[PDB]
Amino acid sequence: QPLSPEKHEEAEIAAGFLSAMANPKRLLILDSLVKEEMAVGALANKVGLSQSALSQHLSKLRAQNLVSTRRDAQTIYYSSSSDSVMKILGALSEIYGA
Amino acid sequence: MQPLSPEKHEEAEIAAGFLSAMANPKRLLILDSLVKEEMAVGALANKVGLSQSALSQHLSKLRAQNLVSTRRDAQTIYYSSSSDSVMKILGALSEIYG
Repeated sequence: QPLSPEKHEEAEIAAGFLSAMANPKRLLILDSLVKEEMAVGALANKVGLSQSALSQHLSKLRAQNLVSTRRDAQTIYYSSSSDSVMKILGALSEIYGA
Repeated sequence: MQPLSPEKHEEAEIAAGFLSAMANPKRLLILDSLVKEEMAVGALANKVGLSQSALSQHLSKLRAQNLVSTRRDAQTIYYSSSSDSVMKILGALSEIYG
């Protein structure tokens, strides 16, 4: 007996989310954004990558609804209050140590 | 301030490698099924709705991250997963998505 189409569709959603997290740079970004607010520059900095790129990851992270934004003048501050991201980071924390 | 240490980058690389092994819908269905049930390659391919080519591919990627165990009885290889990591991530996903 094959798996229902529902579990097939759920596997697609879950894998979409995990795909958003299954990148080292994105992992570092989400770590940083979970523990503090950052303007895009400082963030590109802490994770040690360039901003064409940092925009790269922020876009894929926004696609999975994993980050929040706030705007002061024309400066955007990113953060993450995602329960999903926090649960996965918790899991990884337990797997690899905190 | 201080960009992230090289060690946190290497930890992110490992963690992301693991998540990458899991960040595929087919691999999620496979690991869900294999936790913690022995299945032969044929039955697994039928359960996950795959041909032996894709299943071979997926299983190879799962073995690369040490996520599955095998046992051989004569002419049959039986697959399972007793991975603590896989179980923690599946637990998280269960709680995230119901």
